[PDB]
Formats: sequence, structure tokens, C-alpha cells
Amino acid sequence: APQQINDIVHRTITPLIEQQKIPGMAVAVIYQGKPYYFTWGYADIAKKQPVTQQTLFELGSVSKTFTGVLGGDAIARGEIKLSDPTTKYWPELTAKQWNGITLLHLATYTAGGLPLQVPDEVKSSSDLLRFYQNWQPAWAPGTQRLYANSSIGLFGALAVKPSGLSFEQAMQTRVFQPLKLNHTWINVPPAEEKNYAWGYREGKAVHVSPGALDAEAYGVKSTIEDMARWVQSNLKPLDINEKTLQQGIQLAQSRYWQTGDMYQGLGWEMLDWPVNPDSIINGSDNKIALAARPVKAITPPTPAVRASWVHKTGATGGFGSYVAFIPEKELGIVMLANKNYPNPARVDAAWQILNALQ
Ligand SMILES: *[B]([O])([O])C1=[C]N(C2=[C][C]=[C]C(Cl)=[C]2)N=[C]1
Ligand SMILES: OB(O)c1cnn(-c2cccc(Cl)c2)c1
Repeated sequence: APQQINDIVHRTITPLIEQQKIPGMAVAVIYQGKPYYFTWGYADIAKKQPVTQQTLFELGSVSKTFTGVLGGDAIARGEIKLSDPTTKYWPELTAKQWNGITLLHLATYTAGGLPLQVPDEVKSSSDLLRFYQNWQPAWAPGTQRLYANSSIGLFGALAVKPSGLSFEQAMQTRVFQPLKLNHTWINVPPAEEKNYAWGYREGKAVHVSPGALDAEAYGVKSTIEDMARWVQSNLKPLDINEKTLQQGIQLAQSRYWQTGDMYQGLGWEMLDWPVNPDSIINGSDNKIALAARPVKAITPPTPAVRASWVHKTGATGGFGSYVAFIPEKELGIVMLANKNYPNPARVDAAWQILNALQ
């Protein structure tokens, strides 16, 4: 644990915890490929349980990066094609607005205005079919980006259909297991509940509730160790022995669309490195991140660029996560907290850390 890393991590994170009133936090820095871990505070305030390297946190939409890689793996397996019509995997989706909407559009939030959330009222699967059949696009496919659970969540559910596996089984067998992510879960087993931190929202202990497409869009929980290993795998996909998974990772980092200075991957989002920090910091604010923006198609997509800042923010009601890494520098960071605090503070802290080490 080189002093440089200790100092820049503590110097940045300590004031962040104080300003944001974060109950508990874990951080991993991957430096020259090796991880270094840091923890603070409480996984469970009431029971006085500290955050440790084994504490599980809700990753919220960092889960989209696993969905994107799992889709990538299914493409590499020849099970699906991003050019396939959505209706190929969901024949019951007969309404005319779906003509021309492909798995690519679903995966990348470009279908034409699918909403951020699946409505709470959608409880059953027939409820889900009804919702997509009745949905009216505001825009032609592949013209505008609108960040959306109903978009990538459906991509993840359709991507695994040819396998015949449930989404959770596919994720476990094809992604978590090969990568030795043995403490990463879509559903936290009872044996691991001791380690599951509470999230804190207005002072109240909370965990994410069940919802439609939850597993696919925001439902993964993980430890700081497994998340460092996730970053290592995404930094260096060529060390992964399972061919389709290596390829899936690279596909998730390809650049499909551009809006402003960001590129949309599958789950991952990327900018050219060196980045302008105001651009990623201000860009992470939900006033920008969640807004409808015109996109330019990248035809064909650019393969994973090593000189990139590759990142994803994640939140649930009680948790705030961030992952960012730079392949060409063998450098990355994971920040997991059990309070959903503002995105720009996450990115500001991550850039201050990675910049000092780069
Ligand atoms: B993502 O973190 O940007 C994201 C997560 N969610 C979410 C979290 C909990 C419940 C529900 Cl319904 C949605 N939306 C966006
Ligand atoms: O030659 B290109 O740069 C190229 C070839 N294939 N792709 C690509 C990228 C991402 C996803 C898919 Cl299905 C194909 C880019």
C-alpha cells in the first residue's frame, strides 16, 4: 500500500465522507493492475457493524455494466445480434412502433424515448407486455438518447432468451463464476445477509424493493473485492480465458453513439483520455445524465479504445456507487457508499485520485 496511494485516497475521501454525511464507504484503487482497499464507517449503524472488504453494497445502475457484458457475451456466442429486431426475441410485441427498433437501440437507450422507469404498477409479465405494446415513441429509432431502465432492462431480458437460462442463471454461470466474483449477487443469499449493508435514505435504513426488470437494470449487490476484480477484468479482457466473455467485455466498451464528448457502450460510458474533468464531473449530474439528447451514430462502432475514461455511476434509494478506469494506464477506482449522494461529488473525488496517480 504505497504511501502515495494511501495519501491521495485518504485526503480525498475523508472530506467527502464528512461533507456528504456518508455512513459507510469502501474504495478500491487498481494501480498497475493490483488492488488496494480502503474502508470507513458503518454498514449497519444500529448494530454497529463496520464496513469491511466483505460488505455487500447495492450497486444500483453499475449493474448495467454487467448486463452489457452479459449481452456482449451472448453476441460473441452467436445467440443474438445487436442488429436483430426486438420482435425476433419477443414475437408478441406486434405493435407497429416496434418496426425498426433493434437490440442495439434497447441496449444503448436509443429506441426513441423509452422511459427512465418501468411504472410501479407493472407487477406481472402480462403487465410488462401491455406496457411495451402501448408505449409511444417520441422519436425515430437511433436519433436520440434517453437513459432508461425500461430500455437496457429489456435488452438484458431478451439477450438471454436463446440460452434458455433465466437472467440470474445466465449472469451467474457466464459472468460471475468465470470471473471468480463469488460474493456478487442478484439475490443476496441468507448465508451472506450478515454482510449486506443497510442503505440510508433520510436517516432511515433501507434496501432496494422488488420491481420489474430490477435484476437487469439495477439489481446487483457486490463487495469491494469483487468490484476491484470486475474493474481488473474490464481493464484487461485479454487475460480472461473464456473466449466469448473476453469478447463480450470488448463489445461492451465499443463506441456505438456519441453525444457531446461522451460515447455510449453497452452499460459502460466512455470519454477520450485525457478527459476534461469539468466535462465528466458536470456531465454526471442527473440534470445532464438523464436528459434527452440527440446522438450521432458511429458507423460502424469503434472498437474498445484503450485511451479512455470508462465509467458508470449507480444509485438506489440508499446507496451510491461509482466505477471508473483507464485501460491504457492500468488504473481504476471503485467507490461504494451506503448513501445516495450527488454524482458530481463521486466523479470529482475519482478524478482527483486517478489524476494524482496517472
Ligand atoms: B441507476 O442507478 O441510474 C438507476 C437505478 N434506478 C432504480 C433504483 C431503485 C428502484 C428503481 Cl424503480 C429504479 N433507476 C435508475
Ligand atoms: O470494423 B469495425 O470497427 C467493427 C466491426 N464490428 N463492430 C462492432 C462493434 C460493436 C458491436 C458489434 Cl455487434 C460490432 C465494429
